[PDB]
Amino acid sequence: ETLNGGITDMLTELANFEKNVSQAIHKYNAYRKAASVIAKYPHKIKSGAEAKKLPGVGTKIAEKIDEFLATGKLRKLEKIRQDDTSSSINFLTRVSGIGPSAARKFVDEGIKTLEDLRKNEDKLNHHQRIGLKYFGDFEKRIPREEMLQMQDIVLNEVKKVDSEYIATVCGSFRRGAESSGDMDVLLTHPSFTSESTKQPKLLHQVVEQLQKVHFITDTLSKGETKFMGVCQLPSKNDEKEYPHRRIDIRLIPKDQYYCGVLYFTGSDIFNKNMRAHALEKGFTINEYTIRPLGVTGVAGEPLPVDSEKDIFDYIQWKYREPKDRSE
DNA sequence: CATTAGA
DNA sequence: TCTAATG
Ligand SMILES: [Mn+2]
Ligand SMILES: [Mn+2]
Ligand SMILES: [Mn+2]
Repeated sequence: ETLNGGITDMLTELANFEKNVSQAIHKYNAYRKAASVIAKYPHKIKSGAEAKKLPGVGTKIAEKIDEFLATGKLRKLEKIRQDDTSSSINFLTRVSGIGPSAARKFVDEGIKTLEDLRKNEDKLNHHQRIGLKYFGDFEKRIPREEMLQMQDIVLNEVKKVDSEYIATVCGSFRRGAESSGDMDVLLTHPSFTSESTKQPKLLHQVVEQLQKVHFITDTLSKGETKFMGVCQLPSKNDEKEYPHRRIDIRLIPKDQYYCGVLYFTGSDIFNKNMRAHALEKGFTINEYTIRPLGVTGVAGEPLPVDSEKDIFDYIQWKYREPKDRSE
């Protein structure tokens, strides 16, 4: 957690690189497992040799560990850090729509900057086009303050369209968080579950609602169960307009809500931990359900859920307010 | 890890 | 169809 830090972070740097600037899936995969095992080890690594005893720790990485140990640095690391092309990739990459693939492609084409990308909006797609447009705003955080204002409106039309809806704005938001990166709306309806072969309109209806009113401003992607977009709070009585916000609404079979809800609400750790427990408690949890375990090794059969409580009751735990679902 | 775009 | 990008 800190005793083996530099080595971990170094490695991950090492790793993230092969994956992005290079196509080295494996090497990359390599650095990762190592970066992982080394992280687990209870002692201070004092030499490669030492590291080397480890699983996945080869001659290659160990060599790397020595240099870092020995001198507060690494050239390869230093060289990349400098590498304009490489740099370039990391950059283009913050463009929502922009992935390593495009990144490289763009690069090779000579498009290395924000401006470049502008100059050739043509060479970009709608997603990337939007991304382009709201680069600054997509990079900006979202004050809960807004989170509150946003939530409000959303719940408002949701309700207006059909009173039978159920929306929950999950994530860190839901978790108390002073700020968030985007808004996650979980969505369901009685008239939609496991078997009840859709009602795409279920989704449809709302986005359309949201739009009609000006909450939704763009479409990143709209599918029959997952919309992905951009929003903004009505820029008040002037002098102060609002930054463009990434928003995501999703349809869910009323029969799987709370799990999903539980789930997306995190924290990643909370979940893992709760989930770990459900194992002892003779259960199974995952993003959609909760199944009782059968000694044969495994088992099925989806226990009925109506609330975040059921799942809790199930595994006989303490109801954790989302506030304190931190871990 | 599943959904969406796109080509 | 596959391939990429988000989450
Ligand atoms: Mn070994
Ligand atoms: Mn990106
Ligand atoms: Mn998200």
